[PDB]
Amino acid sequence: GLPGMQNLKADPEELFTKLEKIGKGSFGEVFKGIDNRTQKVVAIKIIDLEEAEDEIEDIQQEITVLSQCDSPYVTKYYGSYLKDTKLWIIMEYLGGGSALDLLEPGPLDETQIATILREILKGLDYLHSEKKIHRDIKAANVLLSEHGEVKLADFGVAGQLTDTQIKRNTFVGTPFWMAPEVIKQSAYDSKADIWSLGITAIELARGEPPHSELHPMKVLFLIPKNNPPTLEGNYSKPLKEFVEACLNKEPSFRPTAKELLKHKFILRNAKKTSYLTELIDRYKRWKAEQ
Ligand SMILES: Cn1cc(-c2c[nH]c3ncnc(N4CCOCC4)c23)cn1
Repeated sequence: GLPGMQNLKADPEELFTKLEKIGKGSFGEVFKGIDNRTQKVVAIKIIDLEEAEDEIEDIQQEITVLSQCDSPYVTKYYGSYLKDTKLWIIMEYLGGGSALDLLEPGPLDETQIATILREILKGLDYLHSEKKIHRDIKAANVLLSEHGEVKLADFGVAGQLTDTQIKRNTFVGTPFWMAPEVIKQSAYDSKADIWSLGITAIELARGEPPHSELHPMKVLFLIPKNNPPTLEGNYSKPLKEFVEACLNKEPSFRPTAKELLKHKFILRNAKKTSYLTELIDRYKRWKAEQ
């Protein structure tokens, strides 16, 4: 069965006050909501199961993976409720928004980049130690709380490694952030997330990943064919080296998340997450215009 699936007499329309749409996730739309018993804000992903076919296997896999994570770096899963044909997935609400949204008022400085990457690395180190592969690491899937806490979201394509299945070969992810071995469907592991982290580092520095102006079909030949992307522009030598470390075509040449937590870029520039409230406040003020 479905982990965290609640009783069918539990009416989620009664238990939760469904508010405004806040975005989209894998399989459905995400709404801001209120838990009517505690009055805490939650994120609610609603999936129309009637509108799905050969996607339910993937929906169940997402819920299974989320239910298995217990980390301050991964969005918490509170349970699932079925209302007629709609599945309500209750998740932790992160009021600072995605790192992608936070880039809107303008560029990040290197302290902000290093802080966000360090927290992503904490999440990846947790997942990889649990033999899990996120497979969709990008700034849109990096969420911040109102206090500046950074967490990984969207386990829609997450993979599980076992003692009998040491590697995966499925073609999954978002083209621009995909590792060459994933695109080529070669046997891959946690190192694919290290490549996606390198692309996310470029995205946090420049605002977009490499080849962002090209059609995603073109990048399916460009990524395996071309030398890896590099970070171009007036950025620190440690930041450019952090990017190059992640973005090696040879997966065994990429460091682990644990090793990257000790990279000179991180150690010299990262600061407390509480400082990221300045970034959230900037986005709030910028939105208070538009
Ligand atoms: C990709 N993804 C993020 C969540 C999610 C969980 N908690 C949230 N709190 C606040 N905002 C969110 N997002 C905002 C962006 O769109 C999507 C929902 C979320 C789910 N999937």
